[PDB]
Amino acid sequence: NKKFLPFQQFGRDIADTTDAVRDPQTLEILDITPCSFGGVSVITPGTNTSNQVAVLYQDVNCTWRVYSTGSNVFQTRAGCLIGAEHVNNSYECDIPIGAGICASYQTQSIIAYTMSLGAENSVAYSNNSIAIPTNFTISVTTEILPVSMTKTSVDCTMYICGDSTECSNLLLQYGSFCTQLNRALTGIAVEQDKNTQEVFAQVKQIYKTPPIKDFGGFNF
Amino acid sequence: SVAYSNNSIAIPTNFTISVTTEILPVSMTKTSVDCTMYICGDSTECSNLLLQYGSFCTQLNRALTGIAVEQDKNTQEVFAQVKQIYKTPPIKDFGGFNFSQILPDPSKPSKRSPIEDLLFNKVTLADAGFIKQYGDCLGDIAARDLICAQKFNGLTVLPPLLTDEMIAQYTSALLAGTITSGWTFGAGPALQIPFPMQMAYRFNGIGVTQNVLYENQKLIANQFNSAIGKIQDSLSSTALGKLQDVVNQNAQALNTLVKQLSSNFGAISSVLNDILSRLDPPEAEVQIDRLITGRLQSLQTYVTQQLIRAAEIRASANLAATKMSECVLGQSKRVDFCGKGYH
Amino acid sequence: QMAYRFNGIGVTQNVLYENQKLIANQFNSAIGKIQDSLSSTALGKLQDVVNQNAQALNTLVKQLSSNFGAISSVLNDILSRLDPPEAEVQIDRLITGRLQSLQTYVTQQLIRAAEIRASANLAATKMSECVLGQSKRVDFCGKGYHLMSFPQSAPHGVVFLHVTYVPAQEKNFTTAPAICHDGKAHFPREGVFVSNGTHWFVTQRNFYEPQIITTDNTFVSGNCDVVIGIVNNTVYDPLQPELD
Ligand SMILES: *[C@@H]1O[C@H](CO)[C@@H](O[C@@H]2O[C@H](CO)[C@@H](O)[C@H](O)[C@H]2NC(C)=O)[C@H](O)[C@H]1NC(C)=O
Ligand SMILES: *[C@@H]1O[C@H](CO)[C@@H](O[C@@H]2O[C@H](CO)[C@@H](O)[C@H](O)[C@H]2NC(C)=O)[C@H](O)[C@H]1NC(C)=O
Ligand SMILES: *[C@@H]1O[C@H](CO)[C@@H](O[C@@H]2O[C@H](CO)[C@@H](O)[C@H](O)[C@H]2NC(C)=O)[C@H](O)[C@H]1NC(C)=O
Ligand SMILES: *[C@@H]1O[C@H](CO)[C@@H](O[C@@H]2O[C@H](CO)[C@@H](O)[C@H](O)[C@H]2NC(C)=O)[C@H](O)[C@H]1NC(C)=O
Ligand SMILES: *[C@@H]1O[C@H](CO)[C@@H](O[C@@H]2O[C@H](CO)[C@@H](O)[C@H](O)[C@H]2NC(C)=O)[C@H](O)[C@H]1NC(C)=O
Ligand SMILES: *[C@@H]1O[C@H](CO)[C@@H](O[C@@H]2O[C@H](CO)[C@@H](O)[C@H](O)[C@H]2NC(C)=O)[C@H](O)[C@H]1NC(C)=O
Ligand SMILES: *[C@@H]1O[C@H](CO)[C@@H](O[C@@H]2O[C@H](CO)[C@@H](O)[C@H](O)[C@H]2NC(C)=O)[C@H](O)[C@H]1NC(C)=O
Ligand SMILES: *[C@@H]1O[C@H](CO)[C@@H](O[C@@H]2O[C@H](CO)[C@@H](O)[C@H](O)[C@H]2NC(C)=O)[C@H](O)[C@H]1NC(C)=O
Ligand SMILES: *[C@@H]1O[C@H](CO)[C@@H](O)[C@H](O)[C@H]1NC(C)=O
Ligand SMILES: *[C@@H]1O[C@H](CO)[C@@H](O)[C@H](O)[C@H]1NC(C)=O
Ligand SMILES: *[C@@H]1O[C@H](CO)[C@@H](O)[C@H](O)[C@H]1NC(C)=O
Ligand SMILES: *[C@@H]1O[C@H](CO)[C@@H](O)[C@H](O)[C@H]1NC(C)=O
Repeated sequence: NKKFLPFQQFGRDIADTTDAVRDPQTLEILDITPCSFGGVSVITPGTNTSNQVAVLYQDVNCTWRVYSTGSNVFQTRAGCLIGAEHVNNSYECDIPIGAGICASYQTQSIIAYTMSLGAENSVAYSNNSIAIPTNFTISVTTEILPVSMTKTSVDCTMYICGDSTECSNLLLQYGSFCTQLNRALTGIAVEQDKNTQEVFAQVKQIYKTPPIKDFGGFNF
Repeated sequence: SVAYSNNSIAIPTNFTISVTTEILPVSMTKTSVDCTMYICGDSTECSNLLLQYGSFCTQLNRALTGIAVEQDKNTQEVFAQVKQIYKTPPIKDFGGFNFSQILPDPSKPSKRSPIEDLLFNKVTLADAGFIKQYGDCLGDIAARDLICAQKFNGLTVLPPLLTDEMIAQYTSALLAGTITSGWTFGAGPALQIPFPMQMAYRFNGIGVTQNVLYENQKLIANQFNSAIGKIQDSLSSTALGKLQDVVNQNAQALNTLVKQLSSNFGAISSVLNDILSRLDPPEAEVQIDRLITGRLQSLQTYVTQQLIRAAEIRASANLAATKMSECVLGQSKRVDFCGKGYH
Repeated sequence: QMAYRFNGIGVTQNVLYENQKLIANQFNSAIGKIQDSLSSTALGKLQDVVNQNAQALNTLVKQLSSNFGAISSVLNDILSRLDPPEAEVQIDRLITGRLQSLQTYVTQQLIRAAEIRASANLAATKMSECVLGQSKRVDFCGKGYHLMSFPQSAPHGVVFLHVTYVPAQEKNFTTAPAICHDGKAHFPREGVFVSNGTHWFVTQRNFYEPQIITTDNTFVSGNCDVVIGIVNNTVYDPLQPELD
């Protein structure tokens, strides 16, 4: 529907790509739209257990631009999932498809379902009722936190030029860059030691446990 | 000026129950980029010449996938503290306290509270859904709808794993647990307790005796209801800038990437079709390489800024999760951590 | 020390001084269970650091096969069959490409180092608040009421064994906010009013330990006309038997 002026032949968008073109014989305006469109994802349960896959087409509304149609076509808010069977149950998420849908390798085939948030529960609120425990449990849980990473150093001359003397001579125009890289790496390297010292060196007195292991029944 | 003296004190005779809002971003949009379609498009010669930067493109996609998984991890950490979906009883007798503005409304297609709906209607996203068909924008609609313009260049937005309905269910479960059991559901088996008694306990947490509430229950309930209504009105009147900024920055970055395709980068033209037509392969390779280098550097810049923004959002989400665990699942003694005053 | 930490979470020390054997057995069993839960299955958060660093170095090595727009990716093949004046262009292309690769690696390392520094600061705060003391922050040193923590050394990280208090075996009781005896409203000092159906008692919140309502257990404020859910009971004064 664009109306070109008589002196114009091509049309360009904000990316400078050609969008509208006038046919030089019929003098009608035509639009150019790319042929490729839409995202594609593959869901695999691991190649060491099965070869079967399911493909999720994120720009298709199945109610097509698909590689193959097969069977078990299921529509989700994240796209059209082909190669997986829909179930009405609800389990914990195993492979995240998206938009509340997850996938798993159950009974073999690939199945898709709506993830369950957890067991439904209700607390009996009353105006004059309270719940007070009569017993207790002492539980121990693990919490793992990284503290440091590997310290690395880089030599530009050896990485870029190797033993090439001509390249090494040509590299003298970029020495500030290597100074900067080595400075950053040295900062990282000293920061890791600072991290370890901060986390573990809170106390500077090495207390020792005595041979009297009588802790009242607690065994450490 | 404080009239200081060594034998004078000021002790209050009254109090105010105030409600304040605090906004914290938790996540950002998950994006992915197709190197071939962005740098080259449908150009076979450019696609063949791009095979010298495969490790770079794999690195970009790895970083973007890491960010995408990280966003889901942040949302799960913030909202999935409890794995039991508590429901509020039909007995709405909370001793005079009214939670109708923070409890779900069954008259809506979703199960959102009034205030939640008011918040949802005050933040404008860029993708009304995540299914934009090829036939939906075919023709002059392209290069006019920014989402279609981005998609034609390989810039895709991936949907969140947890939908808004599930997030609302999580929030409703948290609210029901708090108003039905106090802070006991965050440490073990949930134990029921009346809400007056819970508020008396939480008064005891700030150094004021429980008989004050047990004697001023009606006044405190009226003040709480009025404060909730005032919060609703102040939200309706005025903003969610911290949440709008995330979507604005993501959209601006994607549109900047789209617009950056008009740069020559030192070539004779910025369009591969004009380079390929009227130039023969060996001398069009120079221009194609220049364009490839420029566009790959642009993608690197976008990925780096996305990583920095993702780190900032991770900090915000960690703070939000800590604040949830310490103010919603319990009572905080930290000054100015869960509002101004005694929490 | 265990009795003190019990007092820190709102449970009196006599509970532990009476159940010491049970608590000791439970703690030993919990340590044995974490032994097995670690032996059988993972330390992914710590393996990820070494995996990412190794992958970054490996991909830096692998990116030496990129032409970067040159006719070959090996400086020896460029320098042989090309004289300096026209080999300088290819060498410059390769230098620019490899410099960009190094800069990208440095940027990713800086971002990862910032993330690891945040983790290390969190670990330092966690140690200072859970190992060197007892934290009242909810869900900071584990799920439940925090008792203590034990740090363990791990490759490129720290591992905490959080000892927590998790209540169990709850029971139903009837409650009331106040008891008024002689026209005066009595409220509990450090407990809650409960009833097994016929008699009224005051007990601590985290453990069922009923006691008789006396003048030491409660305090007086007002009459029987202000509070809403008041119920009637006798409050035993431990002075009449002492004068009788
Ligand atoms: C795929 O397309 C169908 C229609 O072709 C969509 O179904 C419609 O959804 C709207 C949303 O409000 C309803 O008002 C219509 O009544 C629906 N029509 C039918 C026939 O069901 C469907 O929503 C699309 N898929 C997605 C993920 O949006
Ligand atoms: C305290 O007693 C109440 C009943 O007076 C319990 O609440 C009921 O629990 C049953 C469990 O089978 C449910 O079927 C009812 O729907 C609940 N509602 C009622 C009638 O209150 C409550 O569970 C008891 N407390 C505890 C901790 O179990
Ligand atoms: C509190 O729980 C503990 C264990 O969780 C109970 O101890 C058990 O009691 C049974 C009953 O005789 C014994 O058979 C077990 O051997 C005990 N376990 C241990 C580890 O000693 C305890 O009885 C419970 N207390 C109450 C009041 O119910
Ligand atoms: C403290 O308890 C630990 C529990 O692990 C004891 O260590 C071993 O426990 C197993 C299980 O009962 C026994 O079969 C082993 O024989 C124990 N080790 C040894 C060397 O005997 C540990 O022995 C206990 N310490 C004390 C002083 O009783
Ligand atoms: C809690 O507040 C809501 C309003 O925020 C109350 O709902 C209104 O109640 C009034 C008085 O009966 C009616 O005139 C309105 O039609 C109700 N609708 C609205 C505006 O929500 C609700 O009644 C309050 N809770 C209780 C227990 O009274
Ligand atoms: C403490 O403050 C509250 C509110 O700030 C006072 O309650 C108000 O009292 C006036 C006059 O009696 C009423 O018009 C208002 O409606 C009341 N407010 C509410 C929310 O109901 C209360 O009187 C003050 N008490 C003292 C001792 O000063
Ligand atoms: C509730 O607890 C009271 C505790 O006083 C029980 O009353 C006593 O019960 C014992 C035996 O159960 C008797 O020997 C006492 O004479 C009773 N009175 C007193 C003052 O101790 C009462 O039986 C309990 N009720 C229920 C239903 O368990
Ligand atoms: C709780 O006890 C009080 C006093 O023991 C009761 O107060 C009575 O109130 C009525 C009418 O208000 C008077 O006619 C009586 O004379 C009062 N009692 C006394 C001893 O003076 C109150 O009714 C009791 N509450 C319940 C629920 O039984
Ligand atoms: C995966 O397959 C490999 C080789 O087939 C095998 O060695 C490995 O044990 C498998 N993994 C599992 C979890 O079975
Ligand atoms: C699932 O439940 C729906 C309810 O509408 C029903 O139509 C359908 O037959 C059931 N089976 C599956 C797995 O879809
Ligand atoms: C529960 O309801 C009863 C009667 O409706 C009332 O007397 C009592 O005060 C209510 N409970 C609370 C905590 O207000
Ligand atoms: C230490 O020994 C005494 C008696 O010898 C005992 O009563 C006490 O419980 C022991 N200490 C501990 C911690 O068990």
